[PDB]
Amino acid sequence: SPYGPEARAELSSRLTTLRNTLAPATNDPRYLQACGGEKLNRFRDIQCRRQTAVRADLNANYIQVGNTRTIACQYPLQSQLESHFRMLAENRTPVLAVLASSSEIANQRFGMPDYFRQSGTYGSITVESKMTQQVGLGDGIMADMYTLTIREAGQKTISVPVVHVTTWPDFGVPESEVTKALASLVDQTAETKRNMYESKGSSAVADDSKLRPVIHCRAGVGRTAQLIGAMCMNDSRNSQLSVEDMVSQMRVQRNGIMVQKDEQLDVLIKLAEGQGRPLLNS
Ligand code: VO4
Repeated sequence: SPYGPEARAELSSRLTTLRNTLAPATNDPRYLQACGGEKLNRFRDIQCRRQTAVRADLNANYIQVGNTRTIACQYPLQSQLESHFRMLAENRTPVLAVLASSSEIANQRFGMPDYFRQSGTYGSITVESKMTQQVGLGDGIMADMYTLTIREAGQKTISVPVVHVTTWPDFGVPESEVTKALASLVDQTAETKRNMYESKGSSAVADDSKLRPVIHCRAGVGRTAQLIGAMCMNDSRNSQLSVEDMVSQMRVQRNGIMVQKDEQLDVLIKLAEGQGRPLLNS
């Protein structure tokens, strides 16, 4: 009943209305607009809510789901890499979770620069990538981890832990289990790094706009929203937050596409069912 087909149909009805109406119109004042013709959105229809935008030249949003604070973004365009690295450093990013598969990144047709597995120079910023551990998430899925060290003359040097999920599981219980293991790994990695900053007395600890996990896949709305939803269910502070709440919050704070596919919503429903967490608001 509470997780039966009637409730799931009602959830989908509410979310569909929200999506359709959050759809961007041309020059929509709700969404960040490209500057003077320079491409901003990787996908024309997948835009960036202006009032929560992190930087004026990235497709990237501050998201707070219940009490859980993150950044969700698209895979940066080649032209955006310097700005993307500056975002990562200024945020004191405690974990960067890349959910785009290795095969996608490799496909040059997709224009996804291999920016966290190779060292490089991007304008004024230099980046060193060192591969660290490899963590199995179940069902043959592997998380390759890295430390990204971001240097820029005059700026504090910042190292960012990276969790890269190299392939994605098949729908069903395997994907719900991998998602749970991924959220645990991303949360754990962020807590370890945030603790380091706290032990140093970093002022970043007092700034709720900083120390946010950064999550992206290709467009930052599918696997990215699924992971964010899974992470907010791991947060002890989010008791009674409904699936309707968390998806509505991701959509108002990034775009109407957050949780793009029925199968991604079904993962969230299954995780919520496992907790006795409500699907709908009463
Ligand atoms: O690269 V994603 O917004 O399709 O899961």
